[PDB]
Amino acid sequence: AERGELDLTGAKQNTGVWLVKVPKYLSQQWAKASGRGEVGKLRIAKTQGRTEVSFTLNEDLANEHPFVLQSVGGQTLTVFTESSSDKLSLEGIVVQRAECRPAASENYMRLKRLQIEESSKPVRLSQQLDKVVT
Amino acid sequence: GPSSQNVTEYVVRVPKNTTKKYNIMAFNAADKVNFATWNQARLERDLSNKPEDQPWLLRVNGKSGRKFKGIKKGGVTENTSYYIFTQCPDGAFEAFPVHNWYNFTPLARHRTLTAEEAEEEWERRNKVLNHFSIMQQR
Amino acid sequence: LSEKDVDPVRTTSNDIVEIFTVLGIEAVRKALERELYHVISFDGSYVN
Amino acid sequence: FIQMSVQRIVEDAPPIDLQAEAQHASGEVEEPPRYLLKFEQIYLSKPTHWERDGAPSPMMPNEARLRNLTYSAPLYVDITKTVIKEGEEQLQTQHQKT
Amino acid sequence: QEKMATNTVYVFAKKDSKYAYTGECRSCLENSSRPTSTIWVSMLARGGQGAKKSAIGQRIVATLPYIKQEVPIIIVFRALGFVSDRDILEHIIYDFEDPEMMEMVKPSLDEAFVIQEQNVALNFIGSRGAKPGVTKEKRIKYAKEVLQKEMLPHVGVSDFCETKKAYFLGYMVHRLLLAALGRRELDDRDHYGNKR
Amino acid sequence: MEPDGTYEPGFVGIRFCQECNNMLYPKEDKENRILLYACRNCDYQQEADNSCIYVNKITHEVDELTQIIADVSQDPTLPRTEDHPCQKCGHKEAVFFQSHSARAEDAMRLYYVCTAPHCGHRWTE
Amino acid sequence: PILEFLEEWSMENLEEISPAAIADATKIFVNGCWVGIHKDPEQLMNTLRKLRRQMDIIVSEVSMIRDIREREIRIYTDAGRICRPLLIVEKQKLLLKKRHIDQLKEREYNNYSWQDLVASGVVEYIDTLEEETVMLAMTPDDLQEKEVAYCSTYTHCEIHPSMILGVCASIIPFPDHNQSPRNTYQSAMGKQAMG
Amino acid sequence: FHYAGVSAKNVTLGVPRLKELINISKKPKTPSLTVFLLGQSARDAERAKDILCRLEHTTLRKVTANTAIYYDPNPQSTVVAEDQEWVNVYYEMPDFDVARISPWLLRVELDRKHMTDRKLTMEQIAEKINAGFGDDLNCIFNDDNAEKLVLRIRIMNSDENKMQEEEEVVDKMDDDVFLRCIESNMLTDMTL
Ligand SMILES: [Zn+2]
Ligand SMILES: [Zn+2]
Repeated sequence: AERGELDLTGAKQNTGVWLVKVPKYLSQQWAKASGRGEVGKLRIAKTQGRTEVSFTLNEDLANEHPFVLQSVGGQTLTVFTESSSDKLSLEGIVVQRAECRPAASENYMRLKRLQIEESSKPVRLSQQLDKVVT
Repeated sequence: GPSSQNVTEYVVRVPKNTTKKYNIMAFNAADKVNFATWNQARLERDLSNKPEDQPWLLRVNGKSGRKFKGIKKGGVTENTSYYIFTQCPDGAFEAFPVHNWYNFTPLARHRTLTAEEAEEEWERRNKVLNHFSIMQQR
Repeated sequence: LSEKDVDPVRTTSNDIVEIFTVLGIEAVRKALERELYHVISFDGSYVN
Repeated sequence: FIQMSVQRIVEDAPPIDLQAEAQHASGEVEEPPRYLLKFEQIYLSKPTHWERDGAPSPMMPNEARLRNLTYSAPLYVDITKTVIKEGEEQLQTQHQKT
Repeated sequence: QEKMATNTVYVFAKKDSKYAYTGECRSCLENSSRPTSTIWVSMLARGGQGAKKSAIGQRIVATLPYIKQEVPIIIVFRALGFVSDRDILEHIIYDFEDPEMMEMVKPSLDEAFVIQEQNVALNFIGSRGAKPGVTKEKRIKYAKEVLQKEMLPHVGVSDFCETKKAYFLGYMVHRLLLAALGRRELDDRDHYGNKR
Repeated sequence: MEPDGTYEPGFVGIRFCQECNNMLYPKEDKENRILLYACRNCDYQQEADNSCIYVNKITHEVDELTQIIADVSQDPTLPRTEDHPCQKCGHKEAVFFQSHSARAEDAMRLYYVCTAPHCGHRWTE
Repeated sequence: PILEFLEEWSMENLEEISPAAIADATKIFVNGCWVGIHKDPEQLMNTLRKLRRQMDIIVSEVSMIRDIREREIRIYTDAGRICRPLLIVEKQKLLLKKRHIDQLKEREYNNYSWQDLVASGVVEYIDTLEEETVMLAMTPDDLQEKEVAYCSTYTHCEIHPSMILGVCASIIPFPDHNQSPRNTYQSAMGKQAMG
Repeated sequence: FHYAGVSAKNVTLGVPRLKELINISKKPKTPSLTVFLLGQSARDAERAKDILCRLEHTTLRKVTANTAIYYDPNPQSTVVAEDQEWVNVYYEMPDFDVARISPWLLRVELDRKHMTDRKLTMEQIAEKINAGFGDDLNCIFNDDNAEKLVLRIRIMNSDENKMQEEEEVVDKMDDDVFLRCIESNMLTDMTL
């Protein structure tokens, strides 16, 4: 037992978790939902030889996100945590990777373009300066 | 069975704050990691640069097990985000933000290469004339 | 030149440094005149 | 060049700081004075000429050729000086237009 | 004013010199720090120490900025932190199933063996470049500063894109090696596609 | 035996080390007639399979239906042909071209790529 | 913004992968910089082309090229590339129609202009690197003739061939009945003709 | 350029030749000799072919179809089962020092058309290489009527003196690697 030792319990329990890439507006809505205890629901529907995963947004937070699964045979991921109680722990192994994609296509772009406006717009050169004397 | 028309739905929680910060620990598949052998491990900040600005040093099963170095994700998720999705006993999902992504790679054990005493000099003479014997004379 | 069945009389070169080493200064005088003669005839114009 | 590059260059990466060698041979108690300067918004008038009087006027590109002037315009920038001393005060910042 | 284009790799023949082939890459944020441009990745030719294995036309080296002498590219990779050949070759070969290329890279790995550690590899680059001094550790710091800032600045200037930079070197070796098998045609010196 | 037997004894560069992942080199055991491959920086050694460790100049890895990736067929500037019957699918529309390689070598022989999704199949003439 | 769009679309970052497990993918470059890899270049290339013609990506400042025999896609947004306007032909026909011509004649009192014409996405600016990949047709005539001709794959079309001429070679009449060095000699003398 | 016969990647023409000639250049851009032939060789194509062959500076690298290096200590159990007949063929070829030959094997494959054009024989090559490197380089070869042309090479030593007297004045050079140096030099040097 020591401060430099890592807790392996999670690893030894074979705990599996999912890793998902998501677009900024969704993370921004979750940052606006703060911690109310819901942001929406995740739905998984499997067939005879096909499995389909998706997320659907909360009506309130809005006031279908399909998931694409990615091979994990190329890299091995687990997760560790750095507690405020200074006690490091290995929580589990990453058993799945995925990417959250938008369902809207072109309209979206405008939001993005609006998003572009939000990221890109401090005043550059932009306005001469008429004529000063002092 | 129902398994061929099974529909499942879970709630998603995103707590505003957590006592512990959340990290990724990533390994190459090529590295053939085996967590069953990880009887013990240590996790300490690296010492080459001699805290929150330095790479990580991972020591498993101490000096006998494997030793790895951890480097911080150089890229930044400015247009994306990474989240962990976890199942909870109540029947819902919890999602946690990735505070950092660290890339872990094997250091070597007693491979041993001084490369300082006269190896630079021996290189001037090097005609691939020898290889085993110089490593041994240490 | 030293090889069998190669005519040791007419065998010649467009090179001049080598003609000097093997055949000696008079042969260079002839060969060098010939090589200059040869570039001039090609270009079609005649020089006296 | 005017709309992006010039503004980009002065905004970019030359913030500067300066600090005298106080507490020399002795000192103590508090402050080795330090000063920080940073450049921001940039301004560019219409082309102007200044008569010997000092009176500024609208220049015309033909007038520039017959008298041999130089058809150019004056450039001005927002500069800030930013007094965060080693303790007693962190704010005493001043806006200029230069 | 017409110039030859920036931050793009070209593989061209230079049969008149000791280099069999060269990869030139002029690197610059013509809208960034506006410093300089350099890196050459070169395939050697015409030579033989005697009974080394001989064959000089696989002995790939790299000219770096500020460095006074040519250094083998594998040494630069080992200075970036990678130590295992498979990983350098993974950075290099992608397809993994080209045994021909693997033997082509093989003498460079054979030359690497003396500096298999990062620190000494850095010190090697230091001695090849800096002024002679007993400041080994400082010399390593200087060497580190060159590879981070002065090599391929258009790839990055910070720790945070030091790994990414290693992928780009592998692309410069790959592109060079591709021209040397003849699987890819050479880049013409005077194609406007390569000018600004 | 026969001269028809292909020439691919296994060129083989990598099967590198299993421990430190560096390159293996041949080395002798005069005692058991066995080749071994050893990492130069560690004590690991293992026997080789084939006695072959190097070959040079197949002089004809004609490379006629390899490396030429099938996505080449989407290229609009390559000549589509009415010349029919891909040798796999019952559809024409082969895209064709010379050499495409600097060992051009001197080839004038055409290479044909079927362009419909049912093949991707390639073949020389 | 180009880097942003690709990152949200599908392009995997270089550190997200192990090369020996995904090296087969098409490579992506932005101003000579290797940003990542992609497993479907034809759709993405088609989409980027669709955006640039839709004005979501700055047309005059962005070139986009696919080199299919090396399975990589480089895009350039740098200054100093020479590019020219060309017509976009699709389905083996012009995308520009007579309705636009009557709209252009209308400008004597209409505010409709060349910029509107580019936004119709019937013309694109094509730089020399990209000009290496197009199948450019000399005239609409040839593009019609194609039913008997060898090529039926055109992508762009010349707005007119005499435009390959610079200012001084343009003052001179019937230049093609001139033996070619005569055209160079006039262009010089043209600067010396006083007026 | 003036197209003529087969040649004409020949003799620099004009002012560049005037500069080349008048400077007394040590390194002309295109040096040549016009060689004339005598006897039957002045009127027969095949005779001319024979003299040309003697003149043509061919090196073994130009001639070789292929090379391979094999690990085979004892021939009488060859790793290449098809080679097994030469072992039947070559058991009496210095039968004592099969106990001395190195277990590293070099194999060369030759093209029959290219070997024909030089009108060269396998015995002349074996004798040329043997004479150049010395008795140390132990060479044997195949039947000229085989459909595959092969040269089989091992390396021998001086027997008596090599018993690890001090540490073997070679500094333990790898023998495969030395065999590559033989292959490097054997091809690049041998002026058959
Ligand atoms: Zn090893
Ligand atoms: Zn087909």
